[PDB]
Amino acid sequence: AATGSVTTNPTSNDEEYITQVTVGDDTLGLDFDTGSADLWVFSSQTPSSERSGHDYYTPGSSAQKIDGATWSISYGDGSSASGDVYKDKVTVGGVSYDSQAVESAEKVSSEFTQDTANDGLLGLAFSSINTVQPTPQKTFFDNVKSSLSEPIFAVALKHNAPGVYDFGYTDSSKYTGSITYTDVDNSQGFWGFTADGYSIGSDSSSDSITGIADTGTTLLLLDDSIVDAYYEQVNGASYDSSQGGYVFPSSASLPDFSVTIGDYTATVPGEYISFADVGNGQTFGGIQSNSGIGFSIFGDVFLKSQYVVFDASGPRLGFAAQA
Amino acid sequence: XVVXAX
Ligand SMILES: *[C@H]1O[C@H](CO)[C@@H](O)[C@H](O)[C@@H]1O
Repeated sequence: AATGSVTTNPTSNDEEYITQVTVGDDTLGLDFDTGSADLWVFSSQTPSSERSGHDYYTPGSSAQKIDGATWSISYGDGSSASGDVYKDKVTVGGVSYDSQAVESAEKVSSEFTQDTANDGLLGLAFSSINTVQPTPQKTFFDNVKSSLSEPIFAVALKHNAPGVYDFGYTDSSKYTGSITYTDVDNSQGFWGFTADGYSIGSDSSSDSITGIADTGTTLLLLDDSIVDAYYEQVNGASYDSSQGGYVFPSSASLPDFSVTIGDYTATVPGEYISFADVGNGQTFGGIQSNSGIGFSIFGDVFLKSQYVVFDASGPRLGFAAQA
Repeated sequence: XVVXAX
């Protein structure tokens, strides 16, 4: 069709979101990642010890291997995967493309093999950063956008509940008010943008924040000055070297965190900042430092409170409060 | 957590 929708479900602690997709004759759970442009899956070529417990892709009669083509990717958390390439039909909630480049994994790192629900990733960043060699391939979105009613996809990730990915249209029953747009900087292949300011509780700052919208990143990673300022308002909070981040008494009161985009205020409920248990009655925070990255990453912790529209016509990004 | 293609 010219439009389509599909359910996406979080894994424990909302660490990542999984979406069922049909690759060839196989239905797999993939992590939709706007932070990368490679669609790769666990397959019959993946060593048995590494694909144990995962559903996988087996090239069928509709598959055609791209001779001499290879891919290799490294992610921000150090994880990785590599293999060869096939072209096959891929269907996402009714929307299909018969010649999508499917990257078959021959090697996959431990971060991926342990989480049995994750059978690969579907990249939604700009195709300019696809890693296939010698010739780069296009993302599923770039291949189908011309056939969609509108060249866009929107996402409504939810906290410990079913959410949705919309293709070709915006679902007015998923958000309230109107959508506010901001320009996108895709010079580095990502959905980069700049927020006009932020607020810790009611303390608002005119300071600007530049970063990327990444469905494939768990937390909200920002500059140390903002991170430190946030936890100064959280009694009992302190940096824990063993866990690699700020933690605080599970009973502590957490202030809301907001980012200003134009005349719109995107607010992250303090309750969502309580990310995970770390023992001793303490909780690991949903907001941590972007140290090293070089820029901020608006991950799931942030995205799960908004209905976000990724518009390729601009490129532009749209935000609205979830309904 | 994870951080997806630096
Ligand atoms: C895409 O979305 C449109 C609008 O909801 C539907 O009419 C179509 O059938 C498809 O689900």
